[PDB]
Amino acid sequence: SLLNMRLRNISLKSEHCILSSLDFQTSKASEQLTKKFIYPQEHNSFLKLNFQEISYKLIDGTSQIELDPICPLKVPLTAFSYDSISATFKLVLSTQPHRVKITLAYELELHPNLKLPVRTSWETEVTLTSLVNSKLSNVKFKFINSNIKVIKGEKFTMRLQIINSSSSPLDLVVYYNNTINPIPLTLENQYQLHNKYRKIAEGIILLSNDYKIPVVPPRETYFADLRFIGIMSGYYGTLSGLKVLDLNTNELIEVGNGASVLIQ
Amino acid sequence: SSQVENVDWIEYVMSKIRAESNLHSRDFILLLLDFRNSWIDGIKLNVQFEDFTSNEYHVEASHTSRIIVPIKKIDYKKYNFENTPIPRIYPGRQFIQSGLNEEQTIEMRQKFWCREHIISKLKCNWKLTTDQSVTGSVDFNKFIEKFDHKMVYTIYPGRLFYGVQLLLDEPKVKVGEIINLKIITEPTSTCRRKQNSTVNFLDIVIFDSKTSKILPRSNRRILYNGSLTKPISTTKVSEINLEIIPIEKGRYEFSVCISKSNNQDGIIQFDSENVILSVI
Amino acid sequence: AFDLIIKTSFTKKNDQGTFGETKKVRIQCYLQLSVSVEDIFKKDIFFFKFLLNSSVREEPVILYSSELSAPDTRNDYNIRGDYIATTPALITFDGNESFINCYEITANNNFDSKDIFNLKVRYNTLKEQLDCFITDAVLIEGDVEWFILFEKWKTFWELEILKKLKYDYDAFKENRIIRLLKTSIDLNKTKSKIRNLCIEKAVLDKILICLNKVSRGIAVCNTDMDEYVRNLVPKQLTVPVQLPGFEQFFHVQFEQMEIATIGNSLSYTVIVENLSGQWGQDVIDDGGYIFEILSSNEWLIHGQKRCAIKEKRKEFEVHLIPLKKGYLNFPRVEITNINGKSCRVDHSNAFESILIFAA
Repeated sequence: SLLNMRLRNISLKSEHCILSSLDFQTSKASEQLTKKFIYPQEHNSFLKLNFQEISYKLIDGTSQIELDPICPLKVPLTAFSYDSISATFKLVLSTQPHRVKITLAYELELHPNLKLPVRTSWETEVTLTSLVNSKLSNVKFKFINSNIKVIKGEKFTMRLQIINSSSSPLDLVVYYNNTINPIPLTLENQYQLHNKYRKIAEGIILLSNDYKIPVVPPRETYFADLRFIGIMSGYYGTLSGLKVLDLNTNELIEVGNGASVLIQ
Repeated sequence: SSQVENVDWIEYVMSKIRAESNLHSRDFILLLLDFRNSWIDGIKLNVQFEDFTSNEYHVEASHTSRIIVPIKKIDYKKYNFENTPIPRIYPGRQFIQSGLNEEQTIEMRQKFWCREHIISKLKCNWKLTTDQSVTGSVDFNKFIEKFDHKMVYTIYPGRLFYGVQLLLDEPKVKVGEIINLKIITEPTSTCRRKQNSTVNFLDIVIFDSKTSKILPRSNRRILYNGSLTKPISTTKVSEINLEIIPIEKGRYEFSVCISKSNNQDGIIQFDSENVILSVI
Repeated sequence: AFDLIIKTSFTKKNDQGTFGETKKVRIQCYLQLSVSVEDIFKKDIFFFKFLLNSSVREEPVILYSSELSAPDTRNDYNIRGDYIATTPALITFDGNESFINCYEITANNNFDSKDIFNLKVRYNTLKEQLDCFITDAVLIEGDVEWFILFEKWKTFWELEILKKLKYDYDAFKENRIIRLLKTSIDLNKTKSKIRNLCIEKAVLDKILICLNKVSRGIAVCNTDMDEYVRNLVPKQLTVPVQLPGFEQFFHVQFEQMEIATIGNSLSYTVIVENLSGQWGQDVIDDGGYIFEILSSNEWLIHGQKRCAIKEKRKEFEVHLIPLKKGYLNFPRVEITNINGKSCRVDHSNAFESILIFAA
């Protein structure tokens, strides 16, 4: 063949949708053939493929439905040797892999009279953190507005929604520590780690420290509404420091992993 | 920024630096008090430090409320907490040596005077929400526990070994345009006695600001003549110079670290002085 | 290091005796300093970057100057970036002490990849620089009446006692103490070695005091040992270095057509163009110069991921889809020939991150 192609699908669980990306290139068989037969006399020839249809169709049984691409791709496109073209498609995801078909209708342009056409197609199967859980217990934590961007110094609010269904109520307390953690390594890594810790420690601060969450009766929820203020511009992806400890067995669950504050 | 001035402490500190624009915002610290009301009725707080006053804060029953009150850092150049005995308000008594050696009695003295500094200048007032004629006040002597090792550093820079200082010629240069930076390092009273040595090294490590990862020691973005790691003395004010040449558009941080020796571990102080520059 | 026997057979004019000695000296032919070049291109400005270093684990050295002399073939470029050391600059074998030396070259007409550049770095060995300090500041300091008597034993002192003093370079680096290693020299044996040769009692006494002082660790750190290098000839290492034999030179710029959440593409227009005109070799718009965008585990490409270059200025829209959370670098790009050739590419946006902010 002369369209060595593959499908490199990758899953986005955060977006809850898999991106199937096909990519096809003119192959070394074509690289040999262009010198062997097409223009043996001319020093360095080139192929002249023309794709007239690129189709991605999800199929099952008698069903066959096309799927549009992410970005505009001009259907009647050209292609020379040593070329590789990629396209992407999105589709929503648990125990039943999908079935897809890629169809490529094209035609060579050996001279503008002879146009050898092709309709090559093949089918296959689509084969291949934000909500935190508590250890030694059942409770679950999620910030309602996980990703928030604001300006420097403007106080902003979160909603730490809680699920509790274990056996009995709890009196967990949430707090932010603005203390530089102790480093455990070359200096080029030690000071990297310290810069991370210092920014975590004195970047964002909590206006409701030692906020005793009053009661969470069993099989019920709670909205631990928190309030913040930032003082150092940057991106606090999966911000640490904000940790919540339970006054039943002295847990230290890192509930702060569900937040992605961005203060400019 | 200028947009966030609705809040009182941010407005006050911005106004102070604007009115006295020679000092820099790193010469300030927050205090972050947290008033918890035990009285059944709601109370209104106004807190005050030397010149400014906070806006009214309505704290209700059994609910804590944090107060971000700013304080100017106290300089060790004109207070001399090192040799200043703790006062005995009942003079005349049999004296018993406390068995506290120099290295820790100096620490306890420093902590005590550091605490005593903010007591005399910080105050606040009441207004009960029900009846407005039940005003009062709060002493902080019998609330504020003794300071700790962490809190000494931030409010007392003299505890740190070196009072470094950085400056660029212009914080705006073109690609390939040369620019030199100077580091002014002066030791402190802590450095003058805490260690028996003569030389300490410092490194001029660089950060990308946006990406916030340290650039490699031998990078593709900043060019310089001579090693970043340099010696300095422990007894005289030292000036170091570097001849930075940026190559890539962006912004860089130029932090500093100071170490005993090139022995992997053993870094004296992880300094916070940094000056950001932009190349475009 | 090799041994070497010299012998003289010299006569004299005034005297008739055919004098001449036969000495057997060691020579350390191993070169102390080492230099590794690294090269940098950027549009129309070149950049040299030398990583000076030492080539012996237990012999730190000191740099004085490394001014890159330009070639003498023609009225060539305006170099800049010569380093003159105000004070000698230490340098070890390895560690976090990379003594970079950077140079900026900007052309006038064009580049020829056949010229040469001579570094001409002047250095000296820490052992020599710190042996001079002992043999001039501890023995014969501030005395001429002493030196006129001691000088008859000069060359013996600098060849049969001083040469074997192995040093604590680690101690000098850390605490700045001039101290010997414990298993350096048998004190009793070297103390005995001086008796056999005749010697003035005062000279024996003062040399004993000096050896005791050196073994006890005189530790002047920074108040001195910058004046005694004046009477030590340095050593030059004029080394040639040459620009690379690249055939072609492209540069590629990713214009951002028209922050950016996951799953929504960002349009871009790539502009590849061959700036080989200003590097001697004429442009060749017919070679096998495939240009490809290396998609990674944290980026995804849509459009033309690879294309053959056959024109001076190629461009084509390409769409970029993020996968990772935030603060990602651009995808790398490569241009490797198919037949046998090599070239170089200046990615203008090589180091420029983009913030991806989900939802």
